[PDB]
Amino acid sequence: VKLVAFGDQTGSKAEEIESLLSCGENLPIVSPNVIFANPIFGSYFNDEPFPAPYHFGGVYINAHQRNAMTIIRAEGGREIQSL
Amino acid sequence: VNKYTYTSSKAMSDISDVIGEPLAAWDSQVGGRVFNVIFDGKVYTNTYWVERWQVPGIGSSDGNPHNAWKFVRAATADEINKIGNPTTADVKPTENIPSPILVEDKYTEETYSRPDVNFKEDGSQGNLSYTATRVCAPMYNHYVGDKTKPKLSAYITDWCQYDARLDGGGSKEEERGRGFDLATLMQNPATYDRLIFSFLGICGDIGNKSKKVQEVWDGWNAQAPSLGLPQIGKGHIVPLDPYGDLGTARNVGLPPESADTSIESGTFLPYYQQNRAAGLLGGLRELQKKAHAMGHKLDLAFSIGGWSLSSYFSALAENPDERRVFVASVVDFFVRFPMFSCVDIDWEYPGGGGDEGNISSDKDGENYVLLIKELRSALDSRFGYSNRKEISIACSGVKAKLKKSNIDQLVANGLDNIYLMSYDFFGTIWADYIGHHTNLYSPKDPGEQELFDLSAEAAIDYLHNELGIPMEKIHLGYANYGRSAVGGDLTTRQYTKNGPALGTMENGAPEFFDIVKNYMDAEHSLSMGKNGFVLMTDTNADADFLFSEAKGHFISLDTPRTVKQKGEYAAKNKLGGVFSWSGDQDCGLLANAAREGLGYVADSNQETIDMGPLYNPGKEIYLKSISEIKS
Amino acid sequence: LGRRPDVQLTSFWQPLTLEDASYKTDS
Repeated sequence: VKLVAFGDQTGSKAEEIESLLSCGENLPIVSPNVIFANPIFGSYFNDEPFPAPYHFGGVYINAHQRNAMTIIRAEGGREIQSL
Repeated sequence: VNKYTYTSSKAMSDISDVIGEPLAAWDSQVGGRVFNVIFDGKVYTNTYWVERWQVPGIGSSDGNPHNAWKFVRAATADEINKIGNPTTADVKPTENIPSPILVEDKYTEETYSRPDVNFKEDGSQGNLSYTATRVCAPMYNHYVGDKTKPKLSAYITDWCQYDARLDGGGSKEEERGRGFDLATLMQNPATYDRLIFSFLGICGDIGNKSKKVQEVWDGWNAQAPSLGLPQIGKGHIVPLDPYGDLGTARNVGLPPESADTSIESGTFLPYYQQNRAAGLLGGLRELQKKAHAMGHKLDLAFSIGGWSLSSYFSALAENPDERRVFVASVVDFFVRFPMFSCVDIDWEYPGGGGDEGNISSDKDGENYVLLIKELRSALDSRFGYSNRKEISIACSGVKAKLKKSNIDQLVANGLDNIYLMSYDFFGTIWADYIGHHTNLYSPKDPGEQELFDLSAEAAIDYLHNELGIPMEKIHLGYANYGRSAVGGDLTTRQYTKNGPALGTMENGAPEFFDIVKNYMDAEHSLSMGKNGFVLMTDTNADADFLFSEAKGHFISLDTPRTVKQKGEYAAKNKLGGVFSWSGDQDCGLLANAAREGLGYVADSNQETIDMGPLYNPGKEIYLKSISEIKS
Repeated sequence: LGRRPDVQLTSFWQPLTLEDASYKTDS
């Protein structure tokens, strides 16, 4: 779960994963000229960003499931979302 | 903002689009979650926030202060078995106390013990209490920006100043006086949108207090040459007590540092400016500083004239140049204290009324209109529009004299706002019968609503319909003290004239906070009459009151529920604005309620204290109108 | 070990007046 421990076993730079997670400011985008049906989006309670990553870009890395793994606040250093 | 969630479940096979909710009997439901609770075999949903006294039974097309606790009767007898169907109940005050309410005062207990005061909860041994406001708790929740709603304001006065119980005292009413530190509101500012310090005055005023006018005029005229400044005649405005206003530290939220309280009328004058302003007024500026540190700037204001200082209004009438000098002193004050959002005037009698010292003629109203226009003109002549000020006056609701006020021309001459005194309709010491001194709403049989049953709505309708005035230009509020009357009979409204009546400091004018101390409670999450004092409410006028049999003593008063009623009405109207007179002596619960009445919404899940349970009605009764009784 | 922190991020630099009524002494 520790990002650095992970990267070390990975033999690879954490930034690569952060980008895999798209957790940077490079947030997903979508054209104005399309409206997706069932638009349970934009409600004062639709707090999720749209498009969602577990809905776009890297979905396979998750079970097409809301709780997509991401960076999380540092504790003992910066941290990974979940197992 | 506040936020809450709930959830419901079903079998994997069944998906309702509606929020399914467990079927159950009604019993003291509350909150925001869905309820379809059942009662008397009927099934009931309050499609609005739920409160422990609200009852679905009545609720079938009622059950909330505004609309139906709607229902269906889908329940079968075996549902009425599987669930034991309710058919009656009564919510009680709980045993615990969910929140502290106030703290005792050593010195107020000593006061009650004083052999002259001899105060007792029942008032038997002592009709007055002189209770220190310090007894009070902060009592202010917190709320969203809510920019669209009408503005909120409060009145403020010099009686904030002193209670020599802080100084030992012990022998005289002012030694047992009242006063509070604005630190209270400062703790959580922006509690209102505007404020109005009490009516000050001018040189030449005529009433009893005029010796103060003399004194301050003397100090001024003595100082002026030494300052190298022109002397002043009558009509020049007075600060009344700069020592209080500035020569202060206690009660004014600022350290005693630099509090040169020694300075006074004969000496303050250099300091008579916001930059130099110590004490109260300076603190107010600092309050606005904190406020803006957040944002949403208060309309800082005050006015001049009023109940006890209006006397010179007629005298100054038709003295155009002195009126000029007066408004010159006005604009001079503006220059001295450009902090102010605005200030206004408190003329009270176009036709004579109130205290007789307010000498008056008929022409008074016309002359008043004229000078008012001239004031507007002067105002415009001084101010830059980017910083313009816009003026208001109160109104008396005197069905005729309000007409005599010629609001039409005032509007045509840029007087922007009106504040209706909505209180003390019951001239309890002299009035023929007991009544609600502050009823907005018309009771049945309006046949006698001329010096009685004075539903403000009538004047309201005059201005809107019979005068076309936009609600914007008119404002309404409430006050934080009731009336008290001896020997009243609830059936006849007849009562003991002249007989002394309850007040802490002012007989016949019971003081809200001390009523909370003595007669009413809420510690048990309810509107709770206490110590044997009757909590009560009339259906005729949506009236709310209190009683005590041992002295046939009555109290007419606003309540959390009742100010709710008011604010809700005003909101439904979309009035120009809302305020409270005598804001100096409410903990702030009535203000939180006022936010609710304005529909002004809280900004967090947390609270300073609850407010819902404060809206259960009192002992229901129907009181006949004065006309009804006499007929 | 070359222990590293994150970026000197912008957060949001806020254009707002300067006073202790704006700046804070905390005290």
